[PDB]
Amino acid sequence: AKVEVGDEVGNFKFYPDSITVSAGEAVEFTLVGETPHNIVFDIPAGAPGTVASELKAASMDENDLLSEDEPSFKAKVSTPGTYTFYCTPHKSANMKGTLTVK
Ligand SMILES: [Cu+]
Repeated sequence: AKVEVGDEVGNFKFYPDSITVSAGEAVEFTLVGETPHNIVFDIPAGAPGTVASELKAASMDENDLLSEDEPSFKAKVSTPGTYTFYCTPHKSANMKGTLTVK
């Protein structure tokens, strides 16, 4: 799957903000526009350790941004379920999305 992170106009949005993948299918998040963004998965209170580890590995560090230099990031989630992700700098600006893994 592919997700666009941001746009050329400066909106704090993922495009699309909902995607469905098959287990093992990578999601490639690629920056669009000049505004830096990142992507980090929410880890539910509740999630088993294996799922928490998957989600951490599928997340950028909060000290990391996509740029024209490093334009993309690839996330792989094996556990079927629905997951929410967000952008660290624009988290409060409601820059978020969902991933369903079949
Ligand atoms: Cu952002």
